[PDB]
Amino acid sequence: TLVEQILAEFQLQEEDLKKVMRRMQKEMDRGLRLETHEEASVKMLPTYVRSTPEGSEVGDFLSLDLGGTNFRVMLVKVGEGEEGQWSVKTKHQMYSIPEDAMTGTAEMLFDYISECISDFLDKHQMKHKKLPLGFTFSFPVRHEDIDKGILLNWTKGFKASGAEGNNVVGLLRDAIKRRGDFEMDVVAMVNDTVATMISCYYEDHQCEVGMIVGTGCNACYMEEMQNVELVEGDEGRMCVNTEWGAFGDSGELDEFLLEYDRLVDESSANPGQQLYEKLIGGKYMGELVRLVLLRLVDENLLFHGEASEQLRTRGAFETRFVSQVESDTGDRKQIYNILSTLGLRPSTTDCDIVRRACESVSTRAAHMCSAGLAGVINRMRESRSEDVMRITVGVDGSVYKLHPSFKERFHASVRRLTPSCEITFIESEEGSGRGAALVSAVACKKAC
Ligand SMILES: Cc1csc(Nc2ncccc2OCc2ccccc2)n1
Ligand SMILES: OC[C@H]1O[C@H](O)[C@H](O)[C@@H](O)[C@@H]1O
Repeated sequence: TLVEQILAEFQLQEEDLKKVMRRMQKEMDRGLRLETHEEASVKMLPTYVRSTPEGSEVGDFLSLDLGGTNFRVMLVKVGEGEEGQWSVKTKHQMYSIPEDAMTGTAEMLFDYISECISDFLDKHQMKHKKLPLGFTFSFPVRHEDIDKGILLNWTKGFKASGAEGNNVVGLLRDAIKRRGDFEMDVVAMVNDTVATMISCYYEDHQCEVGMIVGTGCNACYMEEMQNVELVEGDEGRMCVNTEWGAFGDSGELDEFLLEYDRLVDESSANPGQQLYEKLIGGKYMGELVRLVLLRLVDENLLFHGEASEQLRTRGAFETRFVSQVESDTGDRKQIYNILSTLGLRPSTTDCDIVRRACESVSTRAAHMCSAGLAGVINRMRESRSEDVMRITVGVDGSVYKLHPSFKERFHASVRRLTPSCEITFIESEEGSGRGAALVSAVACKKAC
């Protein structure tokens, strides 16, 4: 119980989740009104992807995806069926992000990006062509239009100087020119939440919410145009990027933050920001575990009180270990190897404690996240003359997909919070690429 006392600190009662759900809703409304949208912590950014688009433009599209740990380029083909349009990656390539590209300037960053875009073009002989280009850019962006928007501020640990405040699309072009090598008509720029949602629409027309639970955590949904005061118009709906990871940046989660959350924040690339996200995102889950474990050793309750050289370095405990650890079948071999690589020699109980620590952190994350999704869905519910509102959520992200239990804990908790709601979850198969192309294919029947 001495360990169960420390770990019990991560528990959240149904009432605590509802409070969180109700609070996220209050912030979503604030970010949407002209009078508070400026100091609102949940930005609720208009994305410009609209309810009923004019018509697609079949053909091959080039799609970029920047925001993960691996910048990606891919060719996707858009066609047309009864449903709507279809899409499919046909060629793809991943490129590791250098240290010199992350510390320098956005200039150098997009230059490196420019290269990868060309290297991809060589290998697949197509540099001579100029196709529409969809840009899935995973950061908060204030759009002026589907193909224009400024970077409000990096998240998840990106530093590139002189990037904030400027046009992302522009900078992308300002680099394609410093090449001449090729030409690309950068038609659309979208958030990964949105791309994921869009990619599932053609499969399920009821899909009006996109959610990402990976290195970061965020969501997007279809809002009634008249509620999007920041954008002229009251007819139809517009997708809105909630950027809910910034939830709590105004002190809305202070009564729930633990000493570990404070430490993780104090040592992050963006102290004081993306707090809600730092409770769920895989960029932090492992680190949350490392801090929990370390406390356990300093209270002489784990590893005899001796922490490895690696167990004491930041980021040493990767989020993928949390997953693996929670997959151990009971024979502890998985848990033992993980810790062994970390320079520890755990006992049977040491392994069961580490196991319990992970379940506590990932379970908190699954529940906290469930509060946000419920917040989004209940808000949408408050605009629908139906008994049972059926809605589909397009989802993507390592944590949500690869963590052995997150998915179930999360679903159960979301359903408890959403009465009269029939939620359906679909996982996106290549949601970014296919998502950008599908959007670009609609903005293209306007710019081409
Ligand atoms: C301005 C703009 C660019 S792309 C788009 N709309 C759509 N693009 C792709 C697929 C579907 C689109 O709208 C239909 C829709 C989307 C989400 C939820 C319901 C319907 N609008
Ligand atoms: O990639 C998942 C999410 O990570 C962070 O929250 C980014 O700010 C957000 O834009 C993105 O959608």
